[PDB]
Amino acid sequence: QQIADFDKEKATLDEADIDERMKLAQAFNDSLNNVVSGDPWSEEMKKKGRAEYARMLEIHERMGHVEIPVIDVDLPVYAGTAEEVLQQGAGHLEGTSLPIGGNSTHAVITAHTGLPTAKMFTDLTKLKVGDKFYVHNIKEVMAYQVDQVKVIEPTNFDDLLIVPGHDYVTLLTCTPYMINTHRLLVRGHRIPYVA
Repeated sequence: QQIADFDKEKATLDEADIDERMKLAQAFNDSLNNVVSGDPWSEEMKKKGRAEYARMLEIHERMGHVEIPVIDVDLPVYAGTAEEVLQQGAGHLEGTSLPIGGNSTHAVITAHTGLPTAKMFTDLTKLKVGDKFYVHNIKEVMAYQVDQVKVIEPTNFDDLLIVPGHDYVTLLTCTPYMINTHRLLVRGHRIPYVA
């Protein structure tokens, strides 16, 4: 329904509408203030208001979905990382690039581990270097290949920032499983894709 709704509606968008929206998204990325908003699981971040910064990419509030076939994940992605968003799917980390790719871009997509009700990113620990994931947006599907998995403390954002000369997406969750004192970062680099 959620992902289904996005793909169906995506298919109905006029190409000129997509062109306008992508212009706005590109401009946002090109001028990005690349400073990580905060640790999504902190009280200050959980209680954040609605996020409006990605409206150009949104169909019914969803800016796309993240598909990880090897662990049977396909989650809608919403703007920001407020508690309500992470209850519903994945959240885009404000301060990171919008998920439209390009050289010198780094988008971070966040979701829970260990929610009793929905698996979300629980199986991120199963991912291996070389595994693929796919980021769907209003324009296209982008392929990424995992090249680095690491564990960090929650307020260390160094590995979440743009690396000049690379096109990265990092999938972010809490770790270890059922301990949650740290964060797991699964980073992929962009690879060619033809649907």
